[PDB]
Amino acid sequence: SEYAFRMSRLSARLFGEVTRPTNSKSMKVVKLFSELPLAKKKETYDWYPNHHTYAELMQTLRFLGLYRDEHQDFMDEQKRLKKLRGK
Amino acid sequence: PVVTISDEPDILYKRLSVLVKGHDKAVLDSYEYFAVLAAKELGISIKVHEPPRKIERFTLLQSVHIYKKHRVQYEMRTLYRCLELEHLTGSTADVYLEYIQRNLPEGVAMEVTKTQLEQLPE
Amino acid sequence: KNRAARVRVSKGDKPVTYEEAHAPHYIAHRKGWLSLHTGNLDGEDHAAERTVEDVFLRKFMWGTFPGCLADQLVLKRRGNQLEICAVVLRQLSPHKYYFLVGYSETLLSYFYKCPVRLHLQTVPSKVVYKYL
Amino acid sequence: KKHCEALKDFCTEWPAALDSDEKCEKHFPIEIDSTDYVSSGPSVRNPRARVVVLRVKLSSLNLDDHAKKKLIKLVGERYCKTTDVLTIKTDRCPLRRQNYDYAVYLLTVLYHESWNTEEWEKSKTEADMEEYIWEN
Amino acid sequence: HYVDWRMWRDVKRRKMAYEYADERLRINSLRKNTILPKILQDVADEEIAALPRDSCPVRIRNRCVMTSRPRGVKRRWRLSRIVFRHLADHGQLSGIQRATW
Amino acid sequence: SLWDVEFAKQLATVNEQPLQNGFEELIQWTKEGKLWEFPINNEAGFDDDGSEFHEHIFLEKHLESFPKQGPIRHFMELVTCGLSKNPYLSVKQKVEHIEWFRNYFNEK
Repeated sequence: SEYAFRMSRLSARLFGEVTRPTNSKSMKVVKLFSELPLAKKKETYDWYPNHHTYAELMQTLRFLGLYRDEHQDFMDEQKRLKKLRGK
Repeated sequence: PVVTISDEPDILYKRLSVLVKGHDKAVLDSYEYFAVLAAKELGISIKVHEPPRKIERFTLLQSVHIYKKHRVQYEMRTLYRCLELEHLTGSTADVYLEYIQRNLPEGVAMEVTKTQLEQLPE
Repeated sequence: KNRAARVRVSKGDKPVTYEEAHAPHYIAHRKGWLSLHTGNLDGEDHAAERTVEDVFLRKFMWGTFPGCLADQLVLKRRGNQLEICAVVLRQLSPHKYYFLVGYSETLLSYFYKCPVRLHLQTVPSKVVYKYL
Repeated sequence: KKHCEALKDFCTEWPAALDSDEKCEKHFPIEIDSTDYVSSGPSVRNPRARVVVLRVKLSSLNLDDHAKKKLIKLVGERYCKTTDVLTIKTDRCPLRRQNYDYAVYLLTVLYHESWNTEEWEKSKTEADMEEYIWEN
Repeated sequence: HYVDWRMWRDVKRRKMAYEYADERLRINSLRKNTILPKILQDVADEEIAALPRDSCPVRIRNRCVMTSRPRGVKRRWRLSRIVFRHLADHGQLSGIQRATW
Repeated sequence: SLWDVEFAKQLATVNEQPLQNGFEELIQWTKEGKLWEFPINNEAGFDDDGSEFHEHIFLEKHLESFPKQGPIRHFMELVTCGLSKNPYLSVKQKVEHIEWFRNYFNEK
């Protein structure tokens, strides 16, 4: 018989909540409410780091002299070459 | 070097299940030897085993752009080193964890300790 | 012809350093591990951020020390820090070295809120290991 | 060895509890699990290692003996074949202290709502009997 | 300070998708349901459709991190294997290396 | 009154011993929340200011009368059960979810 379901209903009624059964396809609501969504997972929104204020600080450091950017040094060399041969 | 013993109730760990994960064998052996030495100095027994690795290989294309003929083999390893303890005060366990973490090998030799408290009843 | 980290031979007169004179597959045989972090486990999070921070700090220390590096760096992790073991090349004066080290330490501490204290190893001549 | 002999203090000795965890189970068989992993880098928080159960024996606490014919089947994956590990697991909340508080409150509410039986507590069925109760 | 504009596109998409999620999940649960007629179902459908564009995780394309390169990218590491392969070759990755077997 | 505090701090420092060792620097780092904890307890905070489990599983106060044999009450009970079965969501999040769902079911 349905003694397992009866005991489950009793355990639920011990505090006041659901008791009667429902449809089979209705379990999607419980499956969704019992777990978190995918958009809130760290493997989605936490994809691209900012690097905005960090890049600005790095540029200020480059302009300070104590720290230099080799790639930006090559870029400045190429810019000088273009200004001498451009333009 | 002061005991600083008070009179408040403390927690007692019931069967402290410990497990250390690590890729290579040399670092794992060094870590397990250090842990066994520390336990013997504290006064606790241990037990080890010989488990296999964890083949979680992930293959991808060889060249960064075109070409897909040959792929590349990349995977990480891990050997479980069980060193579960038994019976130890909360303060002693905290000091043990502090001493173990003050020099834990970064990356390699990952610890996986599982505590089991009791919490007094009403 | 694949040419990852292994250097192609041309003449027996290539003053290559120790770390640079090692194939990229000897990580479990001859070559060790430079940087280390739990991100490369099976399986723990905190991997992308750690790799980005390591790749950034490497270039940062290489730029702050232009030519004063005998070889690549060897990052580490002990607490809320990131020890950097480097084989500095005796180029500038010790006063300038100390000043730059202190400035970089203070800047990193006030920027990332993480005291990335580094370590030096002054060596005049580069550690040549092979003549590829 | 020197550091261990030095730090021998800064702790609290434990009484002769007798190893093997036999007396611990004979007295307080409660055993709530809890683990904590390790991470390297600026961040230290690791909420992933928050697995916690609610293993508290019913017959050992001794406050609702009437639940012998109720909790033996009302709870999920229990009623072992050989051994006996009564655990009213309810990991619907993360923390541990609040978990124990909720366990105490649940035991109280169970006492209350069980000492006044519901309906099909004694009059079970005719083909499902974990413990013999009329009719048959 | 991103390289290509696809990076900013994906960043904005992720931000506007993570902005709201409670109502999204509620309406998604209300959708697939035999209980209550299709009246409230269609009402909730129209409500969720009234939301503005962009704000949707469907538009999120999991690319790399350098310059948006969806080519064998690992979501666990986010960034593509451009520099990750270099590290795996050198040995700057604690474990992740060539499968020596 | 800034100069007064400055002079007081200067006098307190002159009447005390400096660092004189790196252990003082480590203690200062630990005080400033720089390094991790000794040990990594993995419990810094997260107490939620005591939730008292008065809104997770117990549906006593959260009732609102409605025909039990109806489908709306059954759906609400199932939704509340599913929410209680989610140990990941926060307390305020679940409270807001329940409140919004109840208001939407009452109005619409």
